[PDB]
Amino acid sequence: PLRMGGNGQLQYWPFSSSDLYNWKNNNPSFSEDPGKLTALIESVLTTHQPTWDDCQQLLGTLLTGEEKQRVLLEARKAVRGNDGRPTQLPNEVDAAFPLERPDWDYTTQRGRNHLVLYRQLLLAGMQNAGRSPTNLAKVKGITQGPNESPSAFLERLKEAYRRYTPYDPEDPGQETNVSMSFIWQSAPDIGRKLERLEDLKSKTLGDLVREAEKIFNKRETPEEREERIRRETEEK
Amino acid sequence: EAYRRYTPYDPEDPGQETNVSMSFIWQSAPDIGRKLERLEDLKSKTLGDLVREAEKIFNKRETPEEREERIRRETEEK
Amino acid sequence: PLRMGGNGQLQYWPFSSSDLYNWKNNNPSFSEDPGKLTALIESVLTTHQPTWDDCQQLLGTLLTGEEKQRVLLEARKAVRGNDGRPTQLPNEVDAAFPLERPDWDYTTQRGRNHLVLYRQLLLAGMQNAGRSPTNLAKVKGITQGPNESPSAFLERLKEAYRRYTPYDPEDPGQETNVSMSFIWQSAPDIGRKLERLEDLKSKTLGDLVREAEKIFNKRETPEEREERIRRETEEK
Amino acid sequence: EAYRRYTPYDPEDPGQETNVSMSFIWQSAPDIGRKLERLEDLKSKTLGDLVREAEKIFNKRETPEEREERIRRETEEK
Amino acid sequence: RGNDGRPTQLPNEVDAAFPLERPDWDYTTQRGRNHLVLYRQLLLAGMQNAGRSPTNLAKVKGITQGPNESPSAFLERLK
Repeated sequence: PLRMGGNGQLQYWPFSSSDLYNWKNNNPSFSEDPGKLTALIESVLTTHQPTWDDCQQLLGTLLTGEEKQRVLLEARKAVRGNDGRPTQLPNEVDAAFPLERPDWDYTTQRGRNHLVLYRQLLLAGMQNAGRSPTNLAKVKGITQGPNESPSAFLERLKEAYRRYTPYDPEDPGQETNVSMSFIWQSAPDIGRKLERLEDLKSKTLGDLVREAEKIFNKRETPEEREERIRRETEEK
Repeated sequence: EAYRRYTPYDPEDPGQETNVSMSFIWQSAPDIGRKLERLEDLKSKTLGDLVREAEKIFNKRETPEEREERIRRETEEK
Repeated sequence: PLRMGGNGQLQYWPFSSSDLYNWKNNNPSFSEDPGKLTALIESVLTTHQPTWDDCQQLLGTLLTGEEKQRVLLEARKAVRGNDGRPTQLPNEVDAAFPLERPDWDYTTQRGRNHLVLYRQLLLAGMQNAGRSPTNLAKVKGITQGPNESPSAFLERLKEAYRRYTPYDPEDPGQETNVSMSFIWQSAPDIGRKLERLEDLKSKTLGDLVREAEKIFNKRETPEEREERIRRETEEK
Repeated sequence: EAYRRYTPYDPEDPGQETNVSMSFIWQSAPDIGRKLERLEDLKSKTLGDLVREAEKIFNKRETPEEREERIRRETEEK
Repeated sequence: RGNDGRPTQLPNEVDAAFPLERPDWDYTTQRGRNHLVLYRQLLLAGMQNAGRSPTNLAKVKGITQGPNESPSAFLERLK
């Protein structure tokens, strides 16, 4: 880690192994749920200002050999030339994201800039490495749970679009597509009512969530239902 | 036809293409849908592309006669 | 450990025993899997900038008596004379990798250079000691498991090359060699398809892994298979 | 050779190519013939093309040893 | 190749270098000899390029030393 010392100069100290192992032990593996470790590492990359060696310890400790490899190749694939476009030119790729220890000196603006870029690319690598290619079945498999709010369900549905399709669920051109999955895969009472909405074509995704909440928010409390039953007085 | 009759969305609109495409993939016959889902650069496939890819699988129907012949020539007993 | 202080001067502090014991407890023994501790120590040698005494604590804590001995003799065998060749001259060996506390002063360029070299040789020692006499049968014995991903299998295969051969599986000159083992020892369905690839000679190790993943990723779910069987409707 | 010996047609004549091609497809081994028949743009295939396509199938012979190994690893009992 | 060292599909050039019908090349003349040299060179090139034998790694893995087979004989079959 690096921090600005009291004398206006960067100061280095190695990661405590307790931090590294705590981060590992309090999160799922990268493969299980890439978002967890990616968010943790994104944070640490900022607060701990790791050097290249520090990043090797992070990756080496939190990822398996196969995960780290995926991340490193993904990071190198994220390198851009001075024209802002991808580049596979060995010298450019190596200069941005070196696989072997670089001579970056954190006391120099040159060293610092490389470190900044390295960390940015590392993050990109992790973000991209966490992609279950395309698998539409995963999107169709997101079904609202019986206690799950419509907004929570929609967020899980969008997460599946992100992970398992090439479509961005936040794109304006995807709205009807996400809307149809939302209606079809909502809890059955909700989906049947959303399907019956007047001027359904006119409903935004936000509108549909609000309409589903009205039904959900009409959950008819268990206690209430039980009370009704008791006061049923209809015998057989 | 179902989009036309039972939704306000025109399935021929350019803005509906991904929507119709997703229904097409999801509701195709299971062998076809599983293969369309696995297409490389799926995001880049038009509705016309998806139909052509599905036809390749369908057109690989593996004739009933052919299948039966294979079974006969199976020679694997139990 | 040493770090550059806020005053531009190296600053020393002893290892926290919690770090040493955490490193030990979160890894296999050196004998079980030398790569684990070797990678951890390689990292620490950089981030913690250990002195000679610090290195003795590292080794003393993470390795058994027999492992440490192997490593130390391997490190001394890695010493090079000024002509870049191996040397068994006692004075040269002792000067580079002393078995007893040296008078190295980290506040001097002389002391620092010796420390750098010492750490480099220590790493070399570990890398070579983790070199279980050459045993090609161990490499041929790495076979992809029925649930094992191609990338996970390749990492195990590379680990066997490292431990049981003198060949570095990451060398460009070893690529076809590792590729052939990868094809031959992949799961049978995968190996048969990789063998049939068009322009096979042109496939990199990375290409082969991606092609194997396409087959693996076509795993044909157990549920799916069962469903197919049920819908079989072919009786006897 | 059979065309030469037992017909008046020269199998190397450009005007005989489709004729020889059809015999080649029809009289190839059954697995090969069925696949050649299914080739896309079959009309466009020369005799040389057809031979190369048949070689791809033949060259996919699925070694006896390989087949046996598969069977052994079958683990499906009856 | 044409005189500019590049490929050519010009019938007259192709025919002149590698004729499909008997040419009038006279081996007692430097002209005839040079054409013969070129013809042979092109014939070799043709064979080299027509080659391109389909790959099949299973065939290489299938070469196993026989119980009576000497190591050098086995190595030659493997090669």
